[PDB]
Amino acid sequence: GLFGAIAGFIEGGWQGMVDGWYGYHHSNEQGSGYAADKESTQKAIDGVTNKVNSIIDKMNTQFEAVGREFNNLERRIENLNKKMEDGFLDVWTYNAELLVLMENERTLDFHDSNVKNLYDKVRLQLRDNAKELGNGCFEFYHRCDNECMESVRNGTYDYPQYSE
Amino acid sequence: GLFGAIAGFIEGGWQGMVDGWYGYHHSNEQGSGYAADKESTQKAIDGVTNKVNSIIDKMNTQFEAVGREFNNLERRIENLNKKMEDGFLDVWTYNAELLVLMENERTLDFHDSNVKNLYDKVRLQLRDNAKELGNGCFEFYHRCDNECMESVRNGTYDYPQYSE
Amino acid sequence: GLFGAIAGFIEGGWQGMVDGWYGYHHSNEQGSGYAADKESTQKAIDGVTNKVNSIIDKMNTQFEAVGREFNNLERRIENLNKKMEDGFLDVWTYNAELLVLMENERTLDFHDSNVKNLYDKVRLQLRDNAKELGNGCFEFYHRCDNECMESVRNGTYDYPQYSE
Amino acid sequence: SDQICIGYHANNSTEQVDTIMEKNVTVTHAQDILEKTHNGKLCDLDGVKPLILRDCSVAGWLLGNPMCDEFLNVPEWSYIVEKINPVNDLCYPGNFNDYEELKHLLSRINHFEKIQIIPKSSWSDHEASSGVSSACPYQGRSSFFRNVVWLIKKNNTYPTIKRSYNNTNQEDLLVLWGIHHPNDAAEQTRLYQNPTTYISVGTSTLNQRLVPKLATRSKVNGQSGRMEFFWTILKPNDAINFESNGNFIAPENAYKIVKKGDSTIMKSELEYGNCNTKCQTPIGAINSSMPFHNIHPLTIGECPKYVKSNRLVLATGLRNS
Amino acid sequence: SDQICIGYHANNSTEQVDTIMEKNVTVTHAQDILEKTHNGKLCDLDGVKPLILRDCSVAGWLLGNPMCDEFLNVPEWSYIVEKINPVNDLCYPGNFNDYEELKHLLSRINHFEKIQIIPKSSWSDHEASSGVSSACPYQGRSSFFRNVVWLIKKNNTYPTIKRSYNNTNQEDLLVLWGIHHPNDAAEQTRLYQNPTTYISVGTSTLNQRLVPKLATRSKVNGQSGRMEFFWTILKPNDAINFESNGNFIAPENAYKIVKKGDSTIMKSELEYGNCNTKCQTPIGAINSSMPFHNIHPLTIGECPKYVKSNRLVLATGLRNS
Amino acid sequence: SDQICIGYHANNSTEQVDTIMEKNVTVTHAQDILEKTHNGKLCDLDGVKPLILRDCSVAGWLLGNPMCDEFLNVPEWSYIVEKINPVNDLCYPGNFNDYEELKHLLSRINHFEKIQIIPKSSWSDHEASSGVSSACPYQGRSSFFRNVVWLIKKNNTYPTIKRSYNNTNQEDLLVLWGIHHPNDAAEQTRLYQNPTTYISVGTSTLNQRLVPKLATRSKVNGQSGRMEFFWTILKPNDAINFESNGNFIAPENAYKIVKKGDSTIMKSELEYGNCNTKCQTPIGAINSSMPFHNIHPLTIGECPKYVKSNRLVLATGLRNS
Ligand SMILES: *[C@@H]1O[C@H](CO)[C@@H](O)[C@H](O)[C@H]1NC(C)=O
Ligand SMILES: *[C@@H]1O[C@H](CO)[C@@H](O)[C@H](O)[C@H]1NC(C)=O
Ligand SMILES: *[C@@H]1O[C@H](CO)[C@@H](O)[C@H](O)[C@H]1NC(C)=O
Ligand SMILES: *[C@@H]1O[C@H](CO)[C@@H](O)[C@H](O)[C@H]1NC(C)=O
Ligand SMILES: *[C@@H]1O[C@H](CO)[C@@H](O)[C@H](O)[C@H]1NC(C)=O
Ligand SMILES: *[C@@H]1O[C@H](CO)[C@@H](O)[C@H](O)[C@H]1NC(C)=O
Ligand SMILES: *[C@@H]1O[C@H](CO)[C@@H](O)[C@H](O)[C@H]1NC(C)=O
Repeated sequence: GLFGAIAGFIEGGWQGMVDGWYGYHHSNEQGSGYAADKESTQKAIDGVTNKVNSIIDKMNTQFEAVGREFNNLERRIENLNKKMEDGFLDVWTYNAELLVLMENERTLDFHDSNVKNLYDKVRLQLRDNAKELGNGCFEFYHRCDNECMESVRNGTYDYPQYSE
Repeated sequence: GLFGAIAGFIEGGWQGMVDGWYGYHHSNEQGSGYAADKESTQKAIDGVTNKVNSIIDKMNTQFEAVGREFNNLERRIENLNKKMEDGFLDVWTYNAELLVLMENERTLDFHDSNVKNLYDKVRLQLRDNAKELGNGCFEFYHRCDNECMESVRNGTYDYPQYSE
Repeated sequence: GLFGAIAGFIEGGWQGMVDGWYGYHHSNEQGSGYAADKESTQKAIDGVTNKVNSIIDKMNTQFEAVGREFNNLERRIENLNKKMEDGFLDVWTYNAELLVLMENERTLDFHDSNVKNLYDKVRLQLRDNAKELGNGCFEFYHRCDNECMESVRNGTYDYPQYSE
Repeated sequence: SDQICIGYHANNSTEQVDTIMEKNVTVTHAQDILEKTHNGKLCDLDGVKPLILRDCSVAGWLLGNPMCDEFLNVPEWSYIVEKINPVNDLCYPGNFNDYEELKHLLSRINHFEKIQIIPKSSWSDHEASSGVSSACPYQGRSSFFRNVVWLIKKNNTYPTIKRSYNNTNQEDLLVLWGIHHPNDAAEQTRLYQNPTTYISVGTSTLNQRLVPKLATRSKVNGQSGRMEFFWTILKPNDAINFESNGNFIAPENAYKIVKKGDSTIMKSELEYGNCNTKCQTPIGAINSSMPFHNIHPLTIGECPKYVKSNRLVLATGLRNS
Repeated sequence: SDQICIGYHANNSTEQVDTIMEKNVTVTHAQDILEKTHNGKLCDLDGVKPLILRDCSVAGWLLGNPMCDEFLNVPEWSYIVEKINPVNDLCYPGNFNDYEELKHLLSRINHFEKIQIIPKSSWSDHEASSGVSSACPYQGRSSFFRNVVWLIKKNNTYPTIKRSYNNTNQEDLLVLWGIHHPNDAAEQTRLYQNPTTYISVGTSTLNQRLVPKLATRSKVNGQSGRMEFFWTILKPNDAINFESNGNFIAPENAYKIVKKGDSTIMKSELEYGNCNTKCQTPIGAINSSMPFHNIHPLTIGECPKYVKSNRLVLATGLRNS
Repeated sequence: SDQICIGYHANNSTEQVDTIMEKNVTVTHAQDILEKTHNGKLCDLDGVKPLILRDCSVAGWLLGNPMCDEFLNVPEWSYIVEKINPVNDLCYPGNFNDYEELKHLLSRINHFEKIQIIPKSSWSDHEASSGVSSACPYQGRSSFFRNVVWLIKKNNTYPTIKRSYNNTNQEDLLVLWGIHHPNDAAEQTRLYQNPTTYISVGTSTLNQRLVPKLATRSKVNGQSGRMEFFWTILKPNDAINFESNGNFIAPENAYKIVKKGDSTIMKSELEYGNCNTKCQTPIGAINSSMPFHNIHPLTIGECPKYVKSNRLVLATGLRNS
């Protein structure tokens, strides 16, 4: 990826999380489980939905079709007519194929950016109070029960705590 | 944002800084104040000025206009003429609308990249000597007067100092 | 750069490394030397080779040429024919010039992304066991001989080690 | 020891997309946006049936080639379908002037009502019922184009004709007529006594004078003679004036243009499928919500945008492994 | 305890831009690049005034319809304005051959000087001053196109004409002439004694022979006759040769093409506004530095690029909240 | 103390590229993709030589202008080169009907074989060897277009001609003929006794009747008369029928179309360079692997895509300092 996260410092995807694109896996004294981050999953949904719509709508007034007849002594204008309809056909075909290639690339790197932004939302919260495992995981320097985990997930984590 | 900074780990913008796009807010024993980073504000100004100019200049040789008359038994070539002028009109209209959408997006993510690059210019200077507050701020492990702050701002900060 | 690495926190390029685009410079008890990272150099080679090929291939069915003759009382269709060939010529010229500008920019920022991703591949390996010099370098909290350096380069570095 | 991990979605999707830097990239979710499927049929366009000329051309239909009787009084159409090379065209060989311009006009028309403009009974001093040919058979016996009349001499005289028609309708009127080119002076005098003939036609806009061309030509449909046809649009309240001392193929029926609208002439060998669509092509109809298709450039109705790609797939989700 | 913060600009801007992934996005700074404003006037183009035909057509002007006397000797123009359907066109009904090709030629011309090529006094053996009509009134009394002459018989004779003109000028010369189509043999002999007439015209390039068409036509402007006009460009040093024994509408004035340059014919109902511009459209002029406008496709001068968008705004600053 | 550093490549490259946000950006590696170089010659296209008309036009070549004898029986060509304004065109002044449509046809043809279709000896009752002119000199003495014959009267009589030709070949046949327009009745009767003449021509498709136009014209190449030429494609198994009582410029040679294929007519002043190419332009040939060139829009062969840029350089490596 372009942002280093997806298939980068986070080596693989979670077949286990089905509630969203980006999320968490916690492991504490009350057990394990997956949890999707709705705030960033929904935002990414709005984004690529707008992307799809902007593509469809920008190309509604394209080039049309109409057939035209020419007699045997009108070969020049018949050829002109063919060449210009094939012309617009080619540039619109190029315009659609190129647009898809370009945006598909922005979209993949968009997801890669969202994950990296999520990892840092947590990292910038658990400052001293945890250590970077280097693989997308954070080891806690204390006990983080299910209420505490939620404080990390919804961005209300409290730093006023010791850690050693 | 794509880079995590703007409306990300830096939750909001400074209504107080009017000297530039990117800057600093310091708080020490001599008082408070805002200070714009000229090096990165000017660079960003050159960039989007070139961007605007490159857009205007790439589309100077577009499609022109000229009206043409056709009699009543020249409807085929009249229609050909209309269809080809509407044709170029549509692809140039698409080309301008699409270009704006695409570059506007690069431009927003450009600013988001500049801020993040500024936060790391400081972070990579104040290594041990400060702690990441996680919100775009750095708490010092020593006293940083107004001369010392300037050393951070202009990239001449001196690490040879204790910190505990 | 967009990713902060190239001509950023790594102030300059290595005239000394000729084996690849991205690499390492080690300095230990057995001496000094440069070493290119093949994994990331090759990947970047595949990427811009595909980029070049995708550009050449998307524009193989462009607009053609053919000359056509018109007599003195066919100036309207002669002018139509000229205007439509100049038309397609202009949009294909714009399409090639714009495409180059855009991809050249993605390509520079692609290299900037690869270097930054390389610096973090190392940083996320040497966790506690080294300190960030802030200039693209890592100072070791232990002895890293030529076999140990290789463990960093090929991604098999062993963290089970003290460091103080 | 307690810990929390940040990660991304993954599934069993094998769907790929392309990028500028990487082909065949498997992702979690994707969206196809290219329609590649058609029903292979010619359908009604929003409930209104197309006019399917069968083995008839536009010329055969409008002039009234006897083999095209099926289209004598055609109902409203959405579009017109004509074969590449219709068998029933000009039964009596010749040419139709400004035919392509007339076909073009047809693409803006949805409905004619054919009216009789000059009754066959009104030809007091000529034979209006002897103008038939083996080139134009109908049910085993010689005939002719139904909508015009091939007038000939009566009692070895062809009085010069002065006939005129005022378009008192609210509609534009499509009027057809022609001239017969014989193969020799003998045929000339035998059909129309007068050796040196002309046809003059005038309207507000038309100032025409035709004279027959005698020449030796190869037989087409068994004839070396030629019929050359002409048309005009008669504006409401305008009149058309014919004068002729021979070789005149006179109007009998004309066409009131009673519905203008967007239409087209499709070249297709397909016949009427008994379906309805919102989007038609010469090789079949399209039922789709895609923004693109790659079926055929020539299209009518509420359609997706045509493109030459055989694959267009957008990425929605992230890279899958 | 001492601290430093990194942040970005913000202000009170309500200006929005669009992106592929988000609409109506408020930013700090933006740049409009789409001109949407015009003065609604027809102006000079860089100081040089356009030729505003009023209720006159190009045919009326060039042939010299008596109602178009305003344009008898027109000064240099930047562009030409003609109404959609000028009232003063061909006062005597008929047609102008290759009219659209001539109008196209006009779009490359900035200035004529009209010169007299054949004086009216030089018609020794015909009436050069009786060719007038109620279809072409001037100040209550019958008249005719000023730049050509409708010649008729003198003393019940029409000697065949052999008149020729050498273009000794440095400029190309636009030469106009015509033929009268009467409604009957009686009118024919009464205007021009000879019953069987022709007009032949030759140059280096032109080899023309016209014969009048007699026919019964509807009255237009009170006439059932028609005048049919022709034109050619006479090259410098070339000559034009006319021969005719009747129905000849002879040249009197021709047009030296004394300035070629980029121009156009605008269809517009507007009249002359008393302004100056660098960029003109049929609905008003444009004063702008924008790279785009959405005012009208048809444009002349140093202009922005036309586009169908009703909004084009670029982002310069960053997201605002 | 032990340490490891991460860094990037650098070299002595001065090559620059442009981006949307930055011009003249020096990088380590780049790839030019715009060909800007041509050999300035006209070459064979894949080994097959072009037909280089020299000072001859297509009309001069096909009609057989005596000055164009070099092209009497031309071998297969890849493309055709014609000067902007060939000196040897229609030696006897006049015009070639539908010339541009014929030249267009030529662009789809790679080879003719000229065959004699009507032998000069077969003109029993007319003079087939007196039709020459000083407008068409050959080696100091008067001559004429070689592929058609200017027939005149014999013993002060011009019997009406009834000559016909059946195309028994497998190939389409390009047939050329003409009509002579004299300057007066005296010249008419002197060349062809009959004062009132015509030429009729028929095929399956063609129904033509020409009559000469007498007029006084300016001298071109010393002649005030005009020759007007016509052409048709005779289908295999079809016949062409000529009838004429004077002014007939009869076919002698016609052209079997024996190879169709992609071709073009290049307007160029260049002569044959003795080279071979895969891609030709009117100003020189291209040998390249680039995907783009900026040499000339008009191109034939396996070519790069034309573009108006004078620089296209892609970045491969990273920013250099
Ligand atoms: C991608 O996959 C398709 C079929 O799914 C295959 O035909 C093609 O070879 C692949 N493309 C590349 C670049 O390998
Ligand atoms: C046709 O008849 C109408 C109504 O009676 C009349 O007003 C009109 O002038 C006539 N049309 C022509 C052109 O003769
Ligand atoms: C953005 O603002 C416009 C104008 O006020 C409003 O009509 C619309 O709801 C918004 N546009 C879109 C596409 O959401
Ligand atoms: C016109 O006149 C000039 C000399 O006055 C003469 O040289 C030229 O050839 C003439 N042109 C024609 C075609 O008569
Ligand atoms: C870039 O370099 C070229 C080549 O020397 C120079 O001529 C030009 O001024 C430069 N372009 C810009 C816009 O800086
Ligand atoms: C010329 O023709 C006339 C009559 O047509 C005839 O009497 C005479 O013998 C002919 N002379 C020649 C030279 O054949
Ligand atoms: C040409 O000749 C062939 C055989 O001689 C014959 O079958 C064919 O019908 C002829 N073409 C015409 C139109 O006479």
